[PDB]
Amino acid sequence: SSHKTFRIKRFLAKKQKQNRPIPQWIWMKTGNKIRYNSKRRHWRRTKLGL
Amino acid sequence: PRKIEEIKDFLLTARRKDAKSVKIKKNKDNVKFKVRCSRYLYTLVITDKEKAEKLKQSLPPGLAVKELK
Amino acid sequence: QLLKFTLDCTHPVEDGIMDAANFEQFLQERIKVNGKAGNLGGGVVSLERSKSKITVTSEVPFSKRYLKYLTKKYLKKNNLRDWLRVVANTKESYELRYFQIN
Amino acid sequence: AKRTKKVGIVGKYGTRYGASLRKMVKKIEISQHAKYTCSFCGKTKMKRRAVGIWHCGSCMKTVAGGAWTYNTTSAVTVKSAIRRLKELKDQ
RNA sequence: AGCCGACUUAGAACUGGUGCGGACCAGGGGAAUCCGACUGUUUAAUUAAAACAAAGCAUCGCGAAGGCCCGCGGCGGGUGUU
RNA sequence: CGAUCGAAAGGGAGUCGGGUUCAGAUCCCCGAAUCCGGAGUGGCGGAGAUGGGCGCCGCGAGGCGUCCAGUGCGGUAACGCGACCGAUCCCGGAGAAGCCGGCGGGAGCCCCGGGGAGAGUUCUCUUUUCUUUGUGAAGGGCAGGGCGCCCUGGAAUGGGUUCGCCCCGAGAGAGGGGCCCGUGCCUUGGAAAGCGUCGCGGUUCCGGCGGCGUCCGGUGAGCUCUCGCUGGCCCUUGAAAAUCCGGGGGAGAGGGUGUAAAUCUCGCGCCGGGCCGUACCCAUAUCCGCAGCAGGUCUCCAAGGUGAACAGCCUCUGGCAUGUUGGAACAAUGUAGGUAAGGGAAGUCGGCAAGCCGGAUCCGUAACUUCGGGAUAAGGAUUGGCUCUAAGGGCUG
Ligand SMILES: [Mg+2]
Ligand SMILES: [Mg+2]
Ligand SMILES: [Mg+2]
Ligand SMILES: [Mg+2]
Ligand SMILES: [Mg+2]
Ligand SMILES: [Mg+2]
Ligand SMILES: [Mg+2]
Ligand SMILES: [Mg+2]
Ligand SMILES: [Mg+2]
Ligand SMILES: [Mg+2]
Ligand SMILES: [Mg+2]
Ligand SMILES: [Mg+2]
Ligand SMILES: [Mg+2]
Ligand SMILES: [Mg+2]
Ligand SMILES: [Mg+2]
Ligand SMILES: [Mg+2]
Ligand SMILES: [Mg+2]
Ligand SMILES: [Mg+2]
Ligand SMILES: [Mg+2]
Ligand SMILES: [Mg+2]
Ligand SMILES: [Zn+2]
Repeated sequence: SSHKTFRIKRFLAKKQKQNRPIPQWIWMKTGNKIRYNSKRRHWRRTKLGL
Repeated sequence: PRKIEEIKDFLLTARRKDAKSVKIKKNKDNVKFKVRCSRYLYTLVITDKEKAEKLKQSLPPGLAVKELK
Repeated sequence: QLLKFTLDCTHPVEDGIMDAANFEQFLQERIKVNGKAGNLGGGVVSLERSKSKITVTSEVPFSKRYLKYLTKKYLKKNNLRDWLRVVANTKESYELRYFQIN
Repeated sequence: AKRTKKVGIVGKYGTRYGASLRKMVKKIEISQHAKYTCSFCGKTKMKRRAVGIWHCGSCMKTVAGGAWTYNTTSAVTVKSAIRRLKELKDQ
């Protein structure tokens, strides 16, 4: 809703910031196993709880 | 907004300390004198083209005049 | 209170695509007064024709846009509807200009 | 003209609830909605407001009365008995 | 006497290849039997009923340290602001 | 009278107009306001309040000195005027009230007759058809609406009066006033802005500059909203508190006749208003049903015609692309629609399904009954178009 509270909006802010892909330079590292971001979330598919 | 019926009270409202500006609107069958004070925009309505011109010289010199168009 | 209106079609006359005379006899046969079109409704509507300027006067209530309607009827009669355009420069007057493409 | 022959107030109930029940409730529904005379101002503007409450339109006087009538015969006799006992006690 | 305006109702004449609530909108009816008075409600996803409820009628308990009931327990609680 | 919590639909002071973005606006910009809180010196003005007597003087106009008064004033009244001291205490009001019916007023929308401006048709006709044609909050004035407000006067041959009601010697009619709401009109705002139309600029990056116009009327059992009056219903009587105000009391305070005092809900002047939410969807694709699922999910606005109608059908503003695809064929059997000679339920467990009837006007209407009904009982007749006639009203003298 548009009638958010501060803690809910801050939680949504963090979950917005975690929803970006991995930077390109991390898999040029030596001890690297990550191919992509597997913890990604789409707004239509996964409904974040709440 | 406030309307001043007489000419004599208009001079006191223009000579107030809080009079920011005075502006003259020249339309048909009417001359309008508007003093922007702190709270109200005081308007003097003159339907005499001779008295409008003499009052225009009779404004106080410390007040800022903006002849509108 | 006399009502006087002017219709100045200077531009189509100087271009030669239309002549003001054939417009003026079309007016003098085609203005209706009190439901009667022929014979000018008596001597109440007078029409003078200057050089590409037709002046009309009337002491009965005469609508100005009736002249616009009759002029657009004349342009449709002589296929000038897609070329000329009847506008009002000042009031009690009408102008024949062109469409402003290119 | 005369609209109904034997039903009065209870003609609003139509063809329901039983003839004897309608005949019972007819007396209550007449006396409940009738306007009584006022004992204080004399005007006939003593109208029921709720059960036990009768309000006068002119005098603005409201009286605790009966449920369907302004006065009950079970209380008029009590009023008489209390005034005779009041005279008896003081002699 | 003059000047103004709003929708209706009734009647008459004429008229169409008897068609005219021209589309749309829009009750089939009657004589009876059984049950439930009726209005209402009900098995969400097989049963809407004659089942339930209902007003009316009739019994039963109780005058408050009481009747009925709740609660592991309290000078506990509901009916009871009775 | 119980800490405290408990409503983004209850209560709850106070913001509106124009413009602006690729995406935000009662929040940004401009212009107009407004509410609350604050103040020693209280910033100013006004009110409190500057009056009378005596004795002199001055011709008088008036001037000094004493003795006092002065916490305002007007109206018969309803009450009014810009203020107009007062505490602990007490009383009262507002917040603060259901559902339904009828009527009246005011807006908005629709409707009709004209003037403009711009468009559409013009094969023939059409002074024709379409679009548009205005003013915020706050203040002041005036209409209009309401009054269970006041004064005179005393009424039956009873009157006044509504749609209905209802009112009156506890004072009707008839005259004269008073109050409340005034969302309507005018004015300040405010034409400077907005809109329509025409034309010039900036070669453009422009709240660019100009010329005109934004007008006059009439109507309505119209629809919606709102205000008000009156009535009906209840064995149903339809919230509380925060907060605010008025009154009754008169403990007190202030000054001795003035650079008057205490005090002020009057007019201005000064400062401030912190924290959180604000984008978008809101539903045959942004929510819940495993999904862009024919399901479900609370509200506001509500044009023209036909018509009783927020019914159905067509259209305007606005919107969309036929609902997770297209092309070509037109076989059966399907699904969804129809139509059928003659017969008319012979079909079937069973008139299942389908069909008949249907609106309105005119008559007409049984058995039975709890007298209310049954009842649109049943039964028939009429219905188009066009041209007329008659009847049903206000305004002015
Ligand atoms: Mg979902
Ligand atoms: Mg039998
Ligand atoms: Mg039943
Ligand atoms: Mg079931
Ligand atoms: Mg079923
Ligand atoms: Mg709270
Ligand atoms: Mg709230
Ligand atoms: Mg009277
Ligand atoms: Mg302008
Ligand atoms: Mg007092
Ligand atoms: Mg928004
Ligand atoms: Mg879809
Ligand atoms: Mg399709
Ligand atoms: Mg398609
Ligand atoms: Mg057949
Ligand atoms: Mg047949
Ligand atoms: Mg058979
Ligand atoms: Mg058989
Ligand atoms: Mg059937
Ligand atoms: Mg029957
Ligand atoms: Zn009384």
